[PDB]
Amino acid sequence: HHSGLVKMSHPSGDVEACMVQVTCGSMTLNGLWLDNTVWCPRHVMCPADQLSDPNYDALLISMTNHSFSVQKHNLRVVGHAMQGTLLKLTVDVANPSTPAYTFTTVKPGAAFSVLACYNGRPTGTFTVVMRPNYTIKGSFLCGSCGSVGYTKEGSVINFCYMHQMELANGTHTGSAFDGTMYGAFMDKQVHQVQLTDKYCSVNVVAWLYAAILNGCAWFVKPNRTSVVSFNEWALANQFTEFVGTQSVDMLAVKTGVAIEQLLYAIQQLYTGFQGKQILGSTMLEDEFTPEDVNMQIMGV
Amino acid sequence: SGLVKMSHPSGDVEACMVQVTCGSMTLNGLWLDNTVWCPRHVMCPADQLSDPNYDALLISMTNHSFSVQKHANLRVVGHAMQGTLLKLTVDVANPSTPAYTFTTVKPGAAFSVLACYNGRPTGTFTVVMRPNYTIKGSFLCGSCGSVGYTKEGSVINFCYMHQMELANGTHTGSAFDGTMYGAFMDKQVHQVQLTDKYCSVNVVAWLYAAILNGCAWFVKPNRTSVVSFNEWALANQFTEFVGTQSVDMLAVKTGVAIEQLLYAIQQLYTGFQGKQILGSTMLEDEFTPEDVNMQIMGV
Ligand SMILES: *[C@H](O)[C@H](C[C@@H]1CCNC1=O)NC(=O)[C@H](CC(C)C)NC(=O)OCC1CCC(F)(F)CC1
Ligand SMILES: *[C@H](O)[C@H](C[C@@H]1CCNC1=O)NC(=O)[C@H](CC(C)C)NC(=O)OCC1CCC(F)(F)CC1
Repeated sequence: HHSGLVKMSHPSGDVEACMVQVTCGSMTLNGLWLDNTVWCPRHVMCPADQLSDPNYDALLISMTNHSFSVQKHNLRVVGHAMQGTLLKLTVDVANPSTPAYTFTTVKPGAAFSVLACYNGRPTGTFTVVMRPNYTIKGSFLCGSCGSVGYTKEGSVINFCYMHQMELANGTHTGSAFDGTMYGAFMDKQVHQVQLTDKYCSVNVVAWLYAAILNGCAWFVKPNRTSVVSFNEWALANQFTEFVGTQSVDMLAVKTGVAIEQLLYAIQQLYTGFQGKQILGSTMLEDEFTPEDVNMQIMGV
Repeated sequence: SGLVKMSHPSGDVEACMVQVTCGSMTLNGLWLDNTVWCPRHVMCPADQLSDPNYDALLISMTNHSFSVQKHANLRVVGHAMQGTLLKLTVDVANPSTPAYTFTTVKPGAAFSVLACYNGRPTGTFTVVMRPNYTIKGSFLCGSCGSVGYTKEGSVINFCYMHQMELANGTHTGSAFDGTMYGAFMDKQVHQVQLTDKYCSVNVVAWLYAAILNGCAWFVKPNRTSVVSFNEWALANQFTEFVGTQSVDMLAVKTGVAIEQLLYAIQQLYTGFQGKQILGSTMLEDEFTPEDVNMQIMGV
């Protein structure tokens, strides 16, 4: 029985209609056009010269509205401001296809969709999980900066990521729309070290519930570890603190298996499945959220 | 690794999705110009679903028997049946119709799916048409009429319309010429599904991806020719390998010949013996040569 658990993205049409190309002097990258505002990474101001230590405050003061051109794929720039690692440009036409939206900062273990773009043209979409060291996997080439990540609630888009960087191990990071870089990385072309990754406990738990729902509950036992005992165990064993949610509780009702029983299962499975499989895997999986499992397996 | 399950942006296709209702049944349709395509079992009452007479159902229908709703409503002015699909004609041409073709895909080909419910796009993912003509993905009740598609240039190729779930939880559907992949039938009955196989050309692509990422411990000078590997594939659950320009480009860039990777595959099939390739301990066959070119090179 194939599970039905797949990496699934939100439809990107609403976001595709907001993607533009932003150019400053020699550099070009993507931006997000919402109403009369265009968002993009501030390193579009940096010339290839000074990328290893740009003075962004200095670059900004050196700019005029005429320093920027936004091309859609006719937008005069009439304002420019900097917000953390982002530019907040103002243009004289409101995007007619602006969706309803909010901004959020995702937390580790949450998933979102990314629309990868090059020169203002959407080219691909995929789903990522914000890792406990605040990097993401995904696929991003040169020219992808300014690609955006988002979730959907209703037909409301929650914008949460704007792409900035590749890290040393090949993972990626970017800004939230308040200007802050996920993981405190600097938007400078300087070697930087990401922290060690961990297993997202709550996603692992959702995945075992997915397993149970699929008729694989061989790992379930009456044994229970409390959330508190687990969370102390987790410090020493490369797991995140478990945090319960309504979404997880609904999987426990549906299956009749308590979160504490799966916390115990994780302590045992973490040393290996000992020859057994779960959902065709020999390792614990943590890139499926409880929402994914409710939505994809129970249509909730 | 840099190699991920990546779908085509779905906006061009969202604009074409509608809901089609016929009596009790409701599902999704595809609205292109003055035509709305949908699975013909929208005509079947729940009761008669195990062996419908689609020919008799269609003659009993009038144009008012189909209701079509966008998320406006669209007046049906013609109805016809093409294999397992209905071809409805509506009096409004979809003003956001993309340039499109209807090409049937072959095993090993990957395409994007836009999963919809009651005419509303709700998710997108990428699947591989397996050698037994099934796909995986995620399809719940209400998902029939969801479409699979690729985009080459400005042109969308529509290649799949969702019809059913098999007993093992895989899925299958129609091409837009009205044929069902794998000649499954659009009847609610247990059906014999052929045995799966590894898609050899996709395994080669993935090995090239490994090479491109600095993981080449498995490459030897030894070679196995295409014809020899294909005789072996018959006995070991692999598809015939057929090269393409896209694979040739991976060979050019890495300097590793196809034939070296076919030898490697014959040896890696018995076990990696404690090694990993791109984080994996089994052969991966769900990424195409085109995927590897695009995601690791930009072609
Ligand atoms: C913008 O399009 C581009 C996207 C990356 C290119 C390859 N993959 C990408 O995601 N962003 C950059 O090139 C940044 C620009 C700086 C001003 C932030 N730099 C960068 O991505 O590479 C330098 C890395 C090297 C690895 C590291 F971990 F050490 C950190 C710096
Ligand atoms: C249309 O929305 C629906 C989609 C499936 C519902 C569950 N997952 C799906 O992808 N398709 C159907 O309901 C078909 C209708 C027929 C007229 C084709 N039937 C179906 O998919 O389920 C019945 C299967 C169950 C397993 C089996 F081996 F017995 C074969 C029949």
